[PDB]
Amino acid sequence: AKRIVEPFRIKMVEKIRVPSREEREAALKEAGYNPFLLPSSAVYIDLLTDSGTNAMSDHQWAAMITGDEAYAGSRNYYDLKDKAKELFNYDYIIPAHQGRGAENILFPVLLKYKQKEGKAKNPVFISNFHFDTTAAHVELNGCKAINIVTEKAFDSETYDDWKGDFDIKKLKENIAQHGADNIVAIVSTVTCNSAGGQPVSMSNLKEVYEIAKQHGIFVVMDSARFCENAYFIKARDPKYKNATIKEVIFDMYKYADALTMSAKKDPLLNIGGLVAIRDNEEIFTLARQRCVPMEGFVTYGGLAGRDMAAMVQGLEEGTEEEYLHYRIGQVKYLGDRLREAGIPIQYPTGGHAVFVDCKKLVPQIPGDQFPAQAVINALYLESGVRAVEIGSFLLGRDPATGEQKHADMEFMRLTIARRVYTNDHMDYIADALIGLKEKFATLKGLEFEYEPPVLRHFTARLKPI
Amino acid sequence: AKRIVEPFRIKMVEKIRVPSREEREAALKEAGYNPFLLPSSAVYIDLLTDSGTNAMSDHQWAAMITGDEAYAGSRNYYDLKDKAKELFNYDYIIPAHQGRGAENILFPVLLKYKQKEGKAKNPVFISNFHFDTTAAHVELNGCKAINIVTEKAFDSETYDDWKGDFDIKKLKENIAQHGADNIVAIVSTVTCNSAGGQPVSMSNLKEVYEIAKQHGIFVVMDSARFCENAYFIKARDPKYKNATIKEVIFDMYKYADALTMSAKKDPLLNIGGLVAIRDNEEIFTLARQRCVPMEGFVTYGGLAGRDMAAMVQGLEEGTEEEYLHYRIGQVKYLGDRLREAGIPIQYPTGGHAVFVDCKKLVPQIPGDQFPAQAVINALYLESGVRAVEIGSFLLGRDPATGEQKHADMEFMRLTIARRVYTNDHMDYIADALIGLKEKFATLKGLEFEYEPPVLRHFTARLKPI
Amino acid sequence: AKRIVEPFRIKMVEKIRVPSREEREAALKEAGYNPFLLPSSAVYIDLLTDSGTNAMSDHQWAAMITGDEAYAGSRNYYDLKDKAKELFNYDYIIPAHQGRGAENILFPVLLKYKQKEGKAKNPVFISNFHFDTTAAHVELNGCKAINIVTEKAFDSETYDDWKGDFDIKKLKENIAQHGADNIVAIVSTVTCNSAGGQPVSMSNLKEVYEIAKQHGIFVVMDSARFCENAYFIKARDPKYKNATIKEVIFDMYKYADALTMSAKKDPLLNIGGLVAIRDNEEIFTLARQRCVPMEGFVTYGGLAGRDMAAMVQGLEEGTEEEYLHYRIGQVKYLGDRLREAGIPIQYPTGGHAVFVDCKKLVPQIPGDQFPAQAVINALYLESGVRAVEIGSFLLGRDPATGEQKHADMEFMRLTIARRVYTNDHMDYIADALIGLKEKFATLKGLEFEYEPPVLRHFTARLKPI
Amino acid sequence: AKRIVEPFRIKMVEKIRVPSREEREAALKEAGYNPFLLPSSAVYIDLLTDSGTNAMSDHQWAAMITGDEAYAGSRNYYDLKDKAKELFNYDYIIPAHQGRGAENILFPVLLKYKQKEGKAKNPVFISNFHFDTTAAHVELNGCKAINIVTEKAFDSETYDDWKGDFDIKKLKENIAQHGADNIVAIVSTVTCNSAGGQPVSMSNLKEVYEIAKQHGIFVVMDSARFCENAYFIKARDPKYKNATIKEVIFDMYKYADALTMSAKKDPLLNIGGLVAIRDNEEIFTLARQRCVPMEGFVTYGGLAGRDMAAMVQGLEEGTEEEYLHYRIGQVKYLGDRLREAGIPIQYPTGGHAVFVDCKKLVPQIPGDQFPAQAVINALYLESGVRAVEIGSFLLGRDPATGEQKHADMEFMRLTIARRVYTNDHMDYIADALIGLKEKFATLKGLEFEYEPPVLRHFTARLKPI
Ligand SMILES: [K+]
Ligand SMILES: [K+]
Ligand SMILES: [K+]
Ligand SMILES: [K+]
Repeated sequence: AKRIVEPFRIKMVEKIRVPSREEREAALKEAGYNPFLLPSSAVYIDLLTDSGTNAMSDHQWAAMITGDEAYAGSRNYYDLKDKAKELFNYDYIIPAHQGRGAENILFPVLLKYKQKEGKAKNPVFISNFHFDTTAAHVELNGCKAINIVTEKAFDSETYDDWKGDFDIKKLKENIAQHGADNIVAIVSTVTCNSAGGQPVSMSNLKEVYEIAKQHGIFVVMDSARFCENAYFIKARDPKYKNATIKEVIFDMYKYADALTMSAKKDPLLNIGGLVAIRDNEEIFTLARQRCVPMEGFVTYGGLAGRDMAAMVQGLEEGTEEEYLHYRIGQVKYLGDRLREAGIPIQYPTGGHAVFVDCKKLVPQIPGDQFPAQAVINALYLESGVRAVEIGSFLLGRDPATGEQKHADMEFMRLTIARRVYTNDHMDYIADALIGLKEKFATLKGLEFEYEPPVLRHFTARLKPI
Repeated sequence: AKRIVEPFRIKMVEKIRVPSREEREAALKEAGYNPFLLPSSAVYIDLLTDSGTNAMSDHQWAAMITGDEAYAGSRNYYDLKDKAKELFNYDYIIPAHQGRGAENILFPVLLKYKQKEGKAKNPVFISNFHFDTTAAHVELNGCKAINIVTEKAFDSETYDDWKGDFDIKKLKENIAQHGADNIVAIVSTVTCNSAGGQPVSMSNLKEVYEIAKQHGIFVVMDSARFCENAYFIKARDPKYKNATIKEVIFDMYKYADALTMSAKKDPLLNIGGLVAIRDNEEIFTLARQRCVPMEGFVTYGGLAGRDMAAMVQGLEEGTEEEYLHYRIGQVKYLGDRLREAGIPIQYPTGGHAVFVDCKKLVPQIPGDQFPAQAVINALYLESGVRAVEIGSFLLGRDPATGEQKHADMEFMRLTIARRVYTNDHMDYIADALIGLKEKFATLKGLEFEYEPPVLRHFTARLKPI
Repeated sequence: AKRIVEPFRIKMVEKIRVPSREEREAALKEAGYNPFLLPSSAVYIDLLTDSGTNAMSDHQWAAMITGDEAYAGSRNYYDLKDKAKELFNYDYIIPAHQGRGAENILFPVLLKYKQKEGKAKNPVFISNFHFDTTAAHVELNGCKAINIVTEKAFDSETYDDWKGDFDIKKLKENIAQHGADNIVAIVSTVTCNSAGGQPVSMSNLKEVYEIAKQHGIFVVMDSARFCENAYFIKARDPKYKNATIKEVIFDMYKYADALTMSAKKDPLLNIGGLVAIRDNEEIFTLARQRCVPMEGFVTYGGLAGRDMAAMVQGLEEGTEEEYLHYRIGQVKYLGDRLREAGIPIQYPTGGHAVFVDCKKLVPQIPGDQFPAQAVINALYLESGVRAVEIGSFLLGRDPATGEQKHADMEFMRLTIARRVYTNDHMDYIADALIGLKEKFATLKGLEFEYEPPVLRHFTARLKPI
Repeated sequence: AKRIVEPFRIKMVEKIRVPSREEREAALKEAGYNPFLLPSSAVYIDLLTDSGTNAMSDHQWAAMITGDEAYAGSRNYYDLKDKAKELFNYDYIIPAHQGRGAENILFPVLLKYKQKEGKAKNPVFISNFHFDTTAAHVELNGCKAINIVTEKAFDSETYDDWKGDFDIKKLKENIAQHGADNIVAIVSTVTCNSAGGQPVSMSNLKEVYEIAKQHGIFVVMDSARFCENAYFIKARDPKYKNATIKEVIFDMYKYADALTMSAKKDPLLNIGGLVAIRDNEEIFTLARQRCVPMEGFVTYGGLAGRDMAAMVQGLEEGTEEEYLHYRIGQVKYLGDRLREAGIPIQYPTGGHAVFVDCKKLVPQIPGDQFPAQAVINALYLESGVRAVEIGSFLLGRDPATGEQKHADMEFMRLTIARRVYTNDHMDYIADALIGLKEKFATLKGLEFEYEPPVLRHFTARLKPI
C-alpha cells in the first residue's frame, strides 16, 4: 500500500472527536441501529458520502467573499458561463442548487421535447448505471430507467481497467427492443458511481455517442465525478498518456449533448450544481422556463452568488492532476490496506470510495437480515466511523411479492470526501475493520422495528436479532 | 420625510459605480431595453428585489465559518429545528434551498393528501394574494389560484392600516362556491407582497384560520416577510402595543398549520428556505419523501451547512425591533420623499418596497406600450438605478386571443434590500425620479424587438417607439 | 450642509447600541471621568480616533484569506514593495506593525546617521506639526521636537486653503539658530493632524524640500493621511485641477527622502504600518537592522501576511477619488451642521475630523480645569458618543514649573473612521452637540482623582468640580 | 517510528508546489545560495520556523470575524485579560504585536526598576538559554545575557528527560559572582528553545524561583512554547501523570513573576504577543507607559481586535492534550525516521523541531565553509524543503578577534509549524535527507559572494567552493 503526499498544506482545521464506546452504543440505539439517523456529533470519521463535505481552498473562500449576490446578471454567473465554455465547449448553462436540481430541470424537458414530436409513447432512459436521484427523476416523470453497465463490473475481485463501461451489445439490443423513438436520452455516468466509481473509457463514451447519433438519441453526461473519470482515462488509456487532464475532459464532452452535474463532488464544493447544454438552444430555453419555478431566476439557479464564485474556482482546482493523483491514490491506499489483510473489495478501487463485499465477511447472515448493515453497525460501535450500505437493505422489497428483493452484492461503501482526511485517518479506518476479523463470525443480523413504505434506507429503525 | 439612523455600523463594504451615461445608454441599448437582462456591472443602485441581496452581520458570517457540512445530522439542522420551535412553536422542519423549493415540496403533498380522502376533484388554493412562484406551483399541480385581498388594497392613495387583509366575505363565498372538499389549502401571505408589502392584521389571520378549521381546510402561512408583518401589527394594533416582536410572531403562527418561507427575505440571507409544519406528522412524512429527490437529504434540504447556520442567526436578527423600525422607516422615507414631491405611490408604504403608479406620470403612453417600463428605463438612463416593472409587460398576453391583458395598475416597484443602502442612497433614487418630471411628458412607449411566449419580462427585447 | 452619497453599499454590518443614561453615568464614573478608560460596550458612536477602526472592503477581506504567512519571502511583501514603488516611486520598504513602529525603526537610525558624521551635537527635529507619537520618539532619542505650522492654523474661524503649511520664515530662522548640522530631519506631516487635519500645499512641500536640500537635511513625510492631503491639493490648487489623485500623490513624494506611515489611517486598515525610503540604501540597511529586534523579520515587520495583503489593496482603495470626495464631504457635512448652528469649529474642516473650539463654548472654564474635556464628558453623558480632548489635559504639565502648561487651543476632536458611519450617524452627533448649547455656560470643570506622572491623558482618573 | 493520527480534519487547504529541479537550481542561485532570502514561492515545504505559520481552526477564524476593533476598551482585550487570569493566575496583561514587542516593553522597564533602587550597576540577565531576540533586547539595554543550561543539553545522542533545565550550580555561582543587586531578572525559557526545544522540569523551575525569591530577583517566564513544555512535564514527571495540561500550566506559573510570550508559537496564531504580570502593579504601570509609544494604546498593544479574539481561542486550543500529543508525536515521528536511518539528531526530540548534526554527515567541510548550510542547500535542491542552519554561518565572527567564530555545533533545524503538514510531508522530508546519504560525501562547502556586517545569515550571498 503506498501513501501519496498531499500537494497542499492545511490552512484551517475543524476539530473531530471519538465518542466513547458507551456514547456510541447509546447513539446507535437512539438512531434505531441506522447510522443515517445518527447526529454528526456522534461520528468521528464520516464516510457516508463524498457529497458536499469536501474542504475548499483559500482561493475558493476568497472568491465567496467577493461573490456578487445580484438577483439578475451576477458577475459570477458570467464567469461560470465562460468556465463551462472553456472546460466542455458547451455554450449554454443553467446553475442549479445541486445535482438532483439539475436533473429536475433537464429531464422533464427532454421527455417533453421527445413527446412534442409524437414520439416517446413508452419512454425510457438508458444509462451505464443511473445514480439513485437520476433514476428517481426518470421514474417520477413516468419513464423507465434501464442500466446496462458491463458485466465486468459485477466481478468484484477481477481487475479490469474500465468497469464503468456501457455493455454495447445490451445498448443495441435495448434500442431495437424499445425503439429509438422511445429512448428519451442516454445518460453516461462518469465515473460510474453505482458500479463503485469505476471509469468509463473514452472509446466506450465515443461508441455510445456515435450509436446515439445514428439513431437521433440525445446524450446527457451525468458529470458529478468527471475529473476522477478523466484521471483514470489519462492513467490507463495509452492514447491519453501525455495529455493534460483538461485535454481529456475536452474530448470526453465531445461525446454528449448536455451535462447534469452535482458540483458537490469533483468541483470541491459544499453545495452547487449545473446544467450545461452544448448547442441546442430550444432545450436550453425550455430548461430555463422550468428553472424559474423550481430552482430560481436563471442567472443564479437556487445558488448564492458566493457559491457560483466558489464553483468557478472549484471547477479549475478539481482538474489539477497533482491533486487528482493524490486524491485517488488515497482511496487506493485504503483499498490496498484492506486487500492486503484479506478483506474483499471491489478491485480496482474507483475514484471516491472503497466498496467492501460483506457477503464473504458474514456468511451466517442471510441477505434479508442485512449483512452489510450489520458490518457497518459493528464498525461504528468499534471505531466511531460511519459508513453506508449498498446492499439488500437499500435494495428494498419486490412490489409484486412484498418480499426482500434479491441482492447480488452486500456492499459497505467507505466514501471519501476530498481534501478532508489524511492517510492516518485512512489507517484508522483500515485498522478498525481489520480488527473486526475475529468478530465477524459472531455477528447476528438485524430486524425491522419501523419499516417505512418508501426511502426505507434513510429512516427505517432496526434492531439486532 | 423622517430619516431614521442605523442601529448598526458598517463592517464591510462593496464598491458600486454609476456607469457613465453613454455606458448606461450602451448597456441599456445592448440589453434590448429590458433591465432584467442587464448585467449587475451596468447597475448603480439595484432595486429589482429585496430577495437574497441583504447584508449579513459579522455574527452571521462567523456562524457560516463554523457551519457543519455533514451530509446527515448536521449540528446546524438541529439548531434550526430548535429555532423554528422557539419562534413558531412548530415541531417539524424541512430545510429548502429557497422559498419556491419549499413550495415545490409542500404544495404537491397537500394536493395528494386532500385527494387521498377522495376530495379535491376541482382543486383550488385560496390566498389574500398568491406570490408569483406560489401561484405557479398551484397551477403546475393542476389547481386554481384564487386571490381575495381586501378591496382597500386597490385604493392606492387612501390610507388603511391593513391593506393585505383577506376579504372575509369573498372567503366565505369561495368556500360555498367551490366546496371545502375542493379547497386544498388557504395560503396567508404575510406581509401581503402583491398588494405592496401591506400587513395582514392579527384579527384577520385569526378569523381566516377559525373559518378554515370549521371547514377542515389546511392553512399555510407564506412567511417570507413575517417580521415586517409582525412589526406592523405591533405598530398599528393597540392590543400588541406593549408586546415584543417575538410575542407577536408567536401569536401569528397559532393561525396556521404550516409555513413556507423564503429565508432570502426577512431572515436576512442570500439563499435559503424552510418548510415548518406545526403538528401534522403525516404531511411532514410525505413532504420529506418529496424533499429527497427535489431538494436533497432531509437534514440539509439543498443548503450548505453554513447557510443553515446563517439562517439560525438571521431568524434571530430579523426579529429585532430596532432593526425593523429602521428598515421599515427607510422605505417610508423614500415613499415620503416621493409623495411630498407629488409622485403618486401606494400609501401607506409596505415593509420592503415603494410602489409608484406610472399611469399618472406618462398618460400619453398606453398600457400596451409599457408606461411603467418607460419610466423604469428613463430612471435607469438618468441614474443607474434598476427598478422593476409590475404592469402590462409583466401581466402578459391572454392565450385565448393573444391579447395584451389589461393591467388595472402600471406600477414601478422600488424594492429595498435589507441593511444595504443608506438614506442618502434613498435620496439619490427619489431625486433622480423627481428630476424626470419635465421629461415624463416627452416619454414615448416601447415596442417589442423580440418577444418570447413565456418569461417575456425576463427576456423580451424591446425598443422605444 | 450637503450630504454626499456613498460610492459603495453595505456588505456586512456590526450591531451598535445606545446604552441608557443610567448605564452611561455608571460607566463614566467607573472610568474616572475619562472616556479613554471606557469599555467599547458603553459607547454608541465612537469618535475617539480614525485609527484602525475603518471598514474594509470585500476585496480587502478576500486578500486576507489568501495572504501568505511565510516567515521570509511572503508573496505579499513583494506586492507591497511594488505598490510603494508605484505610488511613491520609492525603492525600499520595511513593513511595520503600525505608524509608531515605523517611527521607532526610522528615527533612531536618522539620528545615528547624522551623528556618524560628527554632527547632531544638539539634535533637533523640525515639523509643521509633530503628531504625538512622532514627538515622543524624537524626545525618547534625546532630541528636540520643534513645530512651525503657519499661524493661519490658530485662527479657527478664518478660512484658509492651507492651514497645515510650514511657516517658511520660522523654518529659515530655526536652521540659522540651530545649524543644519543639528537638524536630524524635517518631518512633513500630511495632512497636518495636530492643526485639525489641514492640508499642506504642494508648493509649501516643495519649498520646504528645496530648502532642506540646500542645507543637506533629510526629509521624512509622515504619511498617515496622505490621500486626504492629496484630495485637498487637487480640490484647492488650480495646478492640479485636472490631475488624478495618484498624480498628485506621485508629485508630493518628490519632496521627501522617505516616509513613515500609519496604514491604520488612509490605507483603510485595522492594523499596519510602513517605512519606505526613496533611494538611500544605507539608511535602509540600518533601518532593517533595527527592524529585526523591534518589529520582526524584514519581510513582515510585525504584521501577519494577511495584513500586508490587505494593505496592498487598501493603498489602492484609499486613493480613489469618489471615495475621498464622499469621505471628506461627510466630515464637512458634520462641520457645516455645527457651524450653521453657531458651534465654533476649526474652519475649513480637515480630512478626518471636526475640531470644536471649546475655549469659545466654555469661557467659564479655565484650561487647568479642562474645558474641552468638560465638553466631551457632557456630550458622552447626553448621547453615548465618545470623543477625544486635544487641549491642555493632553498638553500636560510643564517640566520646569510642574503646573498646568499653557494651552493655545482647547479643542474637542470628533474623529471619523472611514466607511463606518452614515450621514444619519453624523446628524445624531450634530444634534446631540447642538442640544447642549444652553448647558455650556453652567459646565462645572474638572479636577484630578488620580494623576499619573506621564501620559496622564490616557489613564488619569478625574472628577467633576 | 509511530505515526499519530490528527485529532481534527481539514477544512481549508492552501496549495503548495514542488518547484522543478531546474527552477529549484535557478531560484537558489538567484537567492545567492541562501534560503533566508528565497521568496516563499520557490519553497515546497517550509521548515524555517514554527513562528506564525500555524493553521488556525474554524473557531479562531470565526472569532476574528466578530473581533472588536475599538481603539480603547475592545471586548477582546477584556476576554484576553480573563483568559490570562484563568491560565496563569496573573492579574495584569499588556498585549503586544509579537514576542519581541513584549520583550521591548518589559525588559527596559525591569532594568529601570532595578536601577531606581540604586542597584543594577553592572546589570545582567540570567537564563537557561536566552532566545535570539531576548538576548538582543538584553544587550540593547546595556546588559549582559548569561546562559546556564544544563550540560546534558550538549550531549546530543544521550537521552535525558530534561535537557532545558537550568544548571543550578552555575546559577548560584553567577549570583555570587555578579551579586543579586546586578541581576535584573532571571528568564526561564520554556521549552528551552536554543537547546532544541527541550523541556524544563517543574522541579527545576521551582528551585530556580525559590533561589530567585531569596535574593529578591525578578523572574520572567519566556512562554512562547509553554504548552509543549507542559505536555513534557505531564509525560515525564510522575507527579503530573494524572494531571490535566491546565493543571501543569497553573503550577508552572507559580514559579515566575511575569511572562513574555510570542503568541505566534503555542497559541496557534499568525501574529501576536503578550506581557502578563502576576501582581506587581508598579511594573505593570511602567510597562504600560512604554507600551504606548512602542506598540500602541494599552488595550490593543499593536494588534487588531480580531487578533486578540483569535488569541483568546488559540490559548485554549493550544492547551488541548489530544492536540499536543499529536503535534509532539509528529515531531518525534520525523526524528525517529531520521534516527532509525542513522541520521544523528538531538535526542530526544523537543516540542517543535528536529535538530540534525551536519558535522557528522559531511566531515569534509570545515565550519568556516558551512557544513550545515550545504546540507540545507542540497536538501533544498533535492526536495524543495527549506530549513534553517544553526551553526557557523549563524554564529558569526568574534567581536575582538573578527575571525569565523568556533561553532560547537553545525545543526540543521527542521522546524515544524502547528497543524499544517501531515505525516506524509514528514516522510517526504525524512526520505529527502535519507536519500542524500550516498551523495553527502561529494559535498563541497561554501564561501561568501557578499557578506554583510551584522545582517549575515538573513542577507549574505554565498557560492559553493
Ligand atoms: K454540505
Ligand atoms: K443571492
Ligand atoms: K484596530
Ligand atoms: K505570519
